[PDB]
Amino acid sequence: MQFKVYTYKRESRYRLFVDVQSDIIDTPGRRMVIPLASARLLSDKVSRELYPVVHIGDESWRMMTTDMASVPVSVIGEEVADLSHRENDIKNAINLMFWGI
Amino acid sequence: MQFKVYTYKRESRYRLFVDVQSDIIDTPGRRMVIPLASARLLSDKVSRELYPVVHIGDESWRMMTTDMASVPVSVIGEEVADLSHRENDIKNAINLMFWGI
Ligand SMILES: [Cl-]
Ligand SMILES: [Cl-]
Repeated sequence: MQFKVYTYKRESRYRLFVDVQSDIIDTPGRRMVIPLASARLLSDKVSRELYPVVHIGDESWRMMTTDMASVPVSVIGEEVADLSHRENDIKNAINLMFWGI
Repeated sequence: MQFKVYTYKRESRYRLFVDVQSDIIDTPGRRMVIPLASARLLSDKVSRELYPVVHIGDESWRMMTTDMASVPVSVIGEEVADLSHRENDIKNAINLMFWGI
């Protein structure tokens, strides 16, 4: 579901991802998602407009916008959070990646 | 480069992809792309709004919008076409996938 955050059932580069696909767009067995990376070890000079910082499980995470990809429903694990309150920033980041200024 | 079509240097599910990332968005060593599938064998009931049909090399191809993913510059092969003339349809398909109606 759009803006919901899930874990991967299979080993991957990242441990969490946010579903960003519209709920009215039907793609049987798959969903478009954006992985979340731990913000701790990462650099602060990285654009927050393109890579928003979110807070889940008492920690900060970076939305890896440019790592967007589709995942089969078979790898979608537990739902751990809901990022619908950051819709504005998520929307801005995605549009920026494709259409720029 | 945005809207340019390239071949994959490495074996993949598809043989062509269109770069859809903004030219002003810098992501060292990577680009966001959408694969193109041969339209011949495929079904005609599939939405053209979400999966535009393009013409390259005297054949028809379907833009696999929901198969969007980033690819490292190391796998980008020969540039074979330019789809900038279909910018409107490509833009509409991408926006539809994320924001729906
Ligand atoms: Cl947050
Ligand atoms: Cl065309």
